[PDB]
Amino acid sequence: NQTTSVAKIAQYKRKLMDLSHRTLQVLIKQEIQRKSGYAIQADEEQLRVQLDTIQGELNAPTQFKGRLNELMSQIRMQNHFGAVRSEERYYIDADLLREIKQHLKQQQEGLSHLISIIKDDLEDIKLVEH
Amino acid sequence: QVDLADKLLQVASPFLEPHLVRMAKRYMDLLWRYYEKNRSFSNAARVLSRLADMHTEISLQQRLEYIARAILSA
Amino acid sequence: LFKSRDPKPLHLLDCIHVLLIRYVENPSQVLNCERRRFTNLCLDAVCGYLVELQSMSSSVAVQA
Amino acid sequence: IQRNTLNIDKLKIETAQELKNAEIALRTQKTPPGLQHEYAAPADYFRILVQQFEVQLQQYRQQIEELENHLATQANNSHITPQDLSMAMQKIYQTFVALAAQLQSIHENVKVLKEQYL
Amino acid sequence: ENGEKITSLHREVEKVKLDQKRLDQELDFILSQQKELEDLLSPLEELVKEQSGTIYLQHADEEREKTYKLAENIDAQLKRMAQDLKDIIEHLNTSGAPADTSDPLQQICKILNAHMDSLQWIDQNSALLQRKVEEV
Amino acid sequence: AEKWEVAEVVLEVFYKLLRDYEPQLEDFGEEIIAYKPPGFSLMYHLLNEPMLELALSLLEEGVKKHLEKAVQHCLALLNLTLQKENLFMDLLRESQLVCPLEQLLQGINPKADNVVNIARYLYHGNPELAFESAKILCCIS
Repeated sequence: NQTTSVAKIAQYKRKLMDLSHRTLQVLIKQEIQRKSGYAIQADEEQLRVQLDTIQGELNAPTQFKGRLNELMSQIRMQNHFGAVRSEERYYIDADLLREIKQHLKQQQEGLSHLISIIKDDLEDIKLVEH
Repeated sequence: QVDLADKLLQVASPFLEPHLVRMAKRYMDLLWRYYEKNRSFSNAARVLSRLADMHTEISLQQRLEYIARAILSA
Repeated sequence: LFKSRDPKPLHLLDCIHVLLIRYVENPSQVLNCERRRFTNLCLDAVCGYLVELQSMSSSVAVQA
Repeated sequence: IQRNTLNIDKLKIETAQELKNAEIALRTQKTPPGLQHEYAAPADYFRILVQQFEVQLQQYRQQIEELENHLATQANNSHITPQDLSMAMQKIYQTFVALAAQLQSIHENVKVLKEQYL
Repeated sequence: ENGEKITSLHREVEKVKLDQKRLDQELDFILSQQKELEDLLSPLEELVKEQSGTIYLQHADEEREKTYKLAENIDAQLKRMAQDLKDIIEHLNTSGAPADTSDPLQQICKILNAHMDSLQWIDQNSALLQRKVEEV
Repeated sequence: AEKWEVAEVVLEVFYKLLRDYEPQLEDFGEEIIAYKPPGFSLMYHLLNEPMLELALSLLEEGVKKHLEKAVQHCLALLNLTLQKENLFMDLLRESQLVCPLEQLLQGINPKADNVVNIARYLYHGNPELAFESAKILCCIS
């Protein structure tokens, strides 16, 4: 039940995000149609200052170009090269992989106990909200 | 003229897009500007392709760099 | 090429012999003893293998 | 299953904010309809998503900048190892140990305050 | 000696099934919140095409709307980008050892990194808390 | 049987209409042309929650072979919307000008089952369904 039920959780989540987009889009159109009115400004510009900033930040320049595809230009060349060097080497060592299965299991439980203890720590802490 | 052109990328103005488009055919700088300008991959690629195909002398190394860039936008 | 030719093809036999040897060492899958004897002929080690188990070699193997 | 519990607590929490920004939205405009007004929300929540996003952008450049340090590495990248696995795990069994320090570290610290309160 | 284990096996198994059930029917219901909250974002498609029709029988023009249309695309755009960044990271991960992806090796390197990441948190969420204590 | 009979044609028209504009020109008498295309009205209604929801359930409940086609259209339709949702919001909508986008995303991104179902589709050998299902999650993310 659990393993193929992940489906519902993922599906639900995506549906959530699409509904969020529509929510936002409906929220937004209720602020253009009732709202002009041509009143609208005040607070609006501040929204608008934030939005301006973020937007061409992004743009422009800089980012896009350079970075995204020095990375994609790049990635691929490393792909080509890695393949061969590969070739071989020569098997390997896979094999001996079974455990180190096993010992990681035991580190996993130790970490899960520490995380839940930190979380409780700060509980025993907001209460330090004293 | 000022070679302020890089600043041009920044300008948001709705007027700007048509400006670049009309001017698009030292125009190459305009185009280097244009593909860069297009955040969108598709539009950017279409330009570099034309850039490569273009009749002004541009080295093949660049022609290919355009394609390498354009292809990446795939 | 081997079987098709009515002829000597000593060369083909040798090369195929080298090929099989090259191949077995490269994948671990093929590896071992029934082989050393093999000095290319229609004494295909693989051929015998195919008859019993099946033709299914595996995915394509390529040189690294 | 365990893991599956946090997943629902996330879907819980979320359908709840979205039910609702969806509710700041219907019935607000429902009024309108009759004649009232609900809205400078948005301005709230819109600027709230901005603030929301503002950081997400930083996260993007943080990750981007990691990628190339990583690729960068990958380039150096190119050569055998059983000993290292061991060398790793003897280190993890140290790292967990100082971390535990700290957590008891904190935990006891909290405890102290909690004691002081009463 | 074995029988006892068997016991706390039975135990803790039907409390796992108390688990799943529950989480099961949970997912229905989070799921139903999604069928309702949807029919009725519209029937909110009345109330909003009415405003429209009404607003049209007005003087004219619409405005200061574009900004929002920009905001949503702007908010939307990066979402686009996160995907691309995801589409990269996976490729980078993919570039990594051949002849056997299915081995244990990568298994141990994945799991282990999972541990390392979790440990990181534990670190300064802890350091947080440890940090935080100073005000007190 | 009758149900699918009607549903299929509408989906086909739906898809065509989306295609009935060339979005790439902008991405890569104009005002009037933009007003005229059916794509505008199509998007407008699609945003309506009875419309998106109906399309979505088709995906939820999958599998005659005829029914399978309806499913393919459902997926392709959503993919197209996601791809150019932005274009509609910022490019197209203002030109003509009615209301905003948000309801659609919560229904898609938050409905989980849809996400899960699509994931399940990738495995399926119809390539159209699988290939597209894969794309959607990408756009949603």
